[PDB]
This record gives sequence, C-alpha cells and structure tokens, in this order.
Amino acid sequence: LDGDPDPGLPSTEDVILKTEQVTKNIQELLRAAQEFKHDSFVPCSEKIHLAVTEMASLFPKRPALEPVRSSLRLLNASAYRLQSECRKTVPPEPGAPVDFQLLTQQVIQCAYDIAKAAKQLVTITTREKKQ
Repeated sequence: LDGDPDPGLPSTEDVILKTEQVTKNIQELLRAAQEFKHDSFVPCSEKIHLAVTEMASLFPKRPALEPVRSSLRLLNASAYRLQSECRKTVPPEPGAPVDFQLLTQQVIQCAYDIAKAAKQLVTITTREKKQ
C-alpha cells in the first residue's frame, strides 16, 4: 500500500517490457489458431493472462488516470475472456460437438482486442510526463 492515487507509472521501463511482452504472448494465440492448435490454446491463453495480471500488479490499488481506470477493466476482462474461451477448446476428435470454427473467431477477436487495447496503454505512458 501507499496512500493517495498515483498520477503516472512507477517504473517506465517496467511498463514498456510489460506491454511489449503482452503483444508477444498474444501472437502465440493467433499463430496457434492459424496452425490449428486447440491444445496450444490453453497455454497460449494462460501466458497472455500473466502479462496482463503482471502489468496491472505494477499499478497501485487506486490509479489517478482516467484511461488507466478503464484500461484496467478492458485489460483484465480481455485476459479473462480469452481464458474462458480457450478453456473450452476442441482437443478431442475433429467431429466433436464444440464449434472449432467459432473457436478461432473467439480467440482472434479477444486476442485482437487485448492486443489493440495495449496500444492505448503504451501510448498513454509515452505521452505522459508525470511532472
């Protein structure tokens, strides 16, 4: 803990590496989709959540940024949706009941959303001065 909300970020570098790593984790989910790797979706989605939680963890329990407050909602929700979506994959036979075709669309939408959501977070830190 500390007290009042923070205007900017604690560590500039930590943020960059935290965001840069997020984009990479997402690529794993996308690449696995095009290569039809439902079994790789479980881990690919998990690794992505780590970057999301790890990044948010660096932030205080009470942010002082307008976009930071909302960004935490979409960011956290992004990793949550991907986990729940990937959680129900089609590792079994190809004739399974699950809609494998729809699965790829779900992971792509979530991955693309979380990936783009990071752009707004990385740009906010760079543009920010905290002086």
